[PDB]
Amino acid sequence: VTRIERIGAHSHIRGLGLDDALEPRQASQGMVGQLAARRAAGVVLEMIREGKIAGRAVLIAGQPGTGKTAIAMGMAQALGPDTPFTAIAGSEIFSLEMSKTEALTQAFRRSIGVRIKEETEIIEGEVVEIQIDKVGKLTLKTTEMETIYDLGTKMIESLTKDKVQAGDVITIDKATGKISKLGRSFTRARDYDAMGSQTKFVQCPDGELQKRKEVVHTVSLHEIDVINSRTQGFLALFSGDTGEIKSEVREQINAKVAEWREEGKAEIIPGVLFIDEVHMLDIESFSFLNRALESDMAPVLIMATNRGITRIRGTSYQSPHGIPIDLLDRLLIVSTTPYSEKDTKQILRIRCEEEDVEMSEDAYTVLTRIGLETSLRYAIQLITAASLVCRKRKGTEVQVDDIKRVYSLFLDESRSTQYMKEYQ
Amino acid sequence: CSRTFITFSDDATFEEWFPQGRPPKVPVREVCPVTHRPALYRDPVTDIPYAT
Ligand SMILES: Nc1ncnc2c1ncn2[C@@H]1O[C@H](COP(=O)(O)OP(=O)(O)O)[C@@H](O)[C@H]1O
Repeated sequence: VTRIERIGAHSHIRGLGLDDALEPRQASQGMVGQLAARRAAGVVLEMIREGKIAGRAVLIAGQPGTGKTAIAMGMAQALGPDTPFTAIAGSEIFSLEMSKTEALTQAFRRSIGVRIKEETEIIEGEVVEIQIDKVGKLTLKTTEMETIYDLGTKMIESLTKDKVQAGDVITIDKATGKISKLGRSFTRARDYDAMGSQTKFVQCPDGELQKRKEVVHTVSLHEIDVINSRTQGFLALFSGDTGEIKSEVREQINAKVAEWREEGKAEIIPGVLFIDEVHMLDIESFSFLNRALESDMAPVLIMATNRGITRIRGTSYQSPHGIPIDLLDRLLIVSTTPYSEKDTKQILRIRCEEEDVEMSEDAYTVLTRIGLETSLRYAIQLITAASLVCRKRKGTEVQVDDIKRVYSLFLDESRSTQYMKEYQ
Repeated sequence: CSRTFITFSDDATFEEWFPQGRPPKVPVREVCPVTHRPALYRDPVTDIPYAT
């Protein structure tokens, strides 16, 4: 059975392949090579997991095909879902409902987690009878025991306007927010022909009628948008409200989160913001990142770029990696070297393992020699293409003559550009 | 000075609405007849208060 997530480009990278001493292995859990780069990535991963210091920023630089994105996925799989890992491309901040700066702020805050723990007294049971005269009584049941409660006017008004009825499995808290839980299985056969879309029939509780709810849940600090409007959780399902006021973001939510942390009702777990293709940012966004990194509770930035000395967007100026010098001063730069005849063959072997393709050692030799001439990223695509061309030939293993069947159908950037002698 | 009066020049009953009485809520913590804990519930079928 095929599921939502299937074999993508970085699917084989199940982690960052490092020893307990952070020493990288020759070939380990998905990743191959890049010893220097993977050791550096492991170190910044460790400072992510410690969490003590704020606004650290790392730039993964190097040529196309070294493993910058691969290393980022290694870091992201090595890190558990507990710590928020936010991945965007630099192109995603170029919004219409927001400015560059506000979108970048929202990403920063999406990279900070807050583990709520909430602890509430609850009354739960099947309603046996309701009476109303205004005042009345309510008979609640759990499979263990039954009780009466006397109702005041607010409780009565939230029985009637809720249209609670005999048989409803009801649930009530201190400072009541009464929610209907289920429908009794005795007042049944209602679906002899129909049920309401919200109605359920699962059975009444057991044990004591009064219990305690523990609820634990990681929101991101971007839960600021949960208080930017009248009804506001909606905007977490449609991106909605755009520039929510800084006067509520930076003091009210941070202050109340600190109060929760001190009482013990919450804890910030700072995570990662990975901006891929970061060269796409404008000097406005870069100069914003300048101050954003200095802030008290920024995540760690990871950036990836493949640019040389190039023009900074929004300027006529040229700089390393296409990002300003005043921001490179704020980064630690991890360089990535290309692969040789030894590591190209091995990552092709890994990709065959992931895509479940079997190749002749001749075919591996040919595919490596082809990848070392045109592009690494192309030899990975020929794997699947040859698997398919060999599947129709009534074969079971990709063969040297099949790599050539693919090699002439799907032509590289090199040969593709070389055949533009026609100039239509 | 500028002092204020309200006179119920009508039937004194309209003042009698307000004074006298002022009782407490007489009941106090009831003890269950089995474990002798202070009660949390009252059984609809007996009206006996109980805890466990
Ligand atoms: N260290 C590695 N281990 C395993 N596979 C790799 C490694 N580096 C690159 N690859 C493969 O080669 C492809 C190119 O690397 P990628 O990181 O996407 O390029 P870039 O460095 O430009 O981001 C990846 O999509 C992945 O399939």
